[PDB]
Amino acid sequence: QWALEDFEIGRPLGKGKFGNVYLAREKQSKFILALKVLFKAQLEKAGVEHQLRREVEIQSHLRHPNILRLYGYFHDATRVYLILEYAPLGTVYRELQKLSKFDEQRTATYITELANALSYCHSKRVIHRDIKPENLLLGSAGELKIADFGWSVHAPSSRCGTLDYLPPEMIEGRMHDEKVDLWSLGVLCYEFLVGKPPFEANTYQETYKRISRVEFTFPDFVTEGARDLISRLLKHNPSQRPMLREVLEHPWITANSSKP
Ligand SMILES: Nc1ncnc2c1ncn2[C@@H]1O[C@H](COP(=O)(O)OP(=O)(O)OP(=O)(O)O)[C@@H](O)[C@H]1O
Ligand SMILES: O=C(O)c1cc(-c2cccc(F)c2)nc2ccccc12
Ligand SMILES: [Mg+2]
Ligand SMILES: [Mg+2]
Repeated sequence: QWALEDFEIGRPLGKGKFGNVYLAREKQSKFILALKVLFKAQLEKAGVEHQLRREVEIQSHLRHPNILRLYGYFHDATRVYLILEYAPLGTVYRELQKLSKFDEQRTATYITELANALSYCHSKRVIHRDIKPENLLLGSAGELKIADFGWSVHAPSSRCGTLDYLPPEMIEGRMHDEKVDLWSLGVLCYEFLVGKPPFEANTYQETYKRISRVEFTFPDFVTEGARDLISRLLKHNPSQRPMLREVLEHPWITANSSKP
């Protein structure tokens, strides 16, 4: 259905572990899109060909204003091509670098959109397991959009990078469910307000200890409504974390998030 012939390749949009993302335009419709390239050599050597097919199937069946659309895909003699929706405002990661911290309005709005998207994700019983600011893009009106889906799967499961966003049941090799995403939401909220995630360390081996113990402290400026929600999401026992409906209705979310 799709071949590389059908697009014109603009500038690079970012580097992934297995290749680049380029700006691109469909020649006959003039549609603007992002076109992720992955190299088959490196995909074979790493052994993720089947894992990538799992990402591609889960993502093409999702449609939500805060999930990044996958339109299609194709491959050739040496590479695989994912045709993704183009997010014109870049990543949340670069927004943090430029501003250092976020105010409570931006944070509570981002947490809302994140929780909405993860609610829909769970209704199709999909778990993302890897929401990093690296993987949260921003639409042309500033809306938050989840991307990647590289390490995502169906609940439950038990299948690299930094430990920082992984919950304790995952880093301990144990079995994990849909509350993996609730711990992740707690980590982002912290990082959005503070400028660094709550378990950062300069070594992998200490981030392990600090996640496992849940050893973290708030600085002065974090108001008590935000300490309340974060502490309720960063709980070693998965069952003691709330569900997304409680998050969407937390007094701190409602007072600071923007309206529908
Ligand atoms: N649709 C897009 N629009 C703009 N920038 C993007 C888009 N998709 C990705 N990027 C940028 O390119 C980078 C790499 O993309 P991505 O995270 O999807 O690759 P990856 O992490 O290597 O995926 P994989 O799990 O398959 O190895 C991102 O960190 C982001 O900065
Ligand atoms: O055997 C293949 O031709 C092949 C196909 C694909 C591929 C094609 C469509 C979708 C998708 F997710 C992956 N990925 C690969 C990765 C490494 C080595 C070979 C391949
Ligand atoms: Mg094959
Ligand atoms: Mg990524």
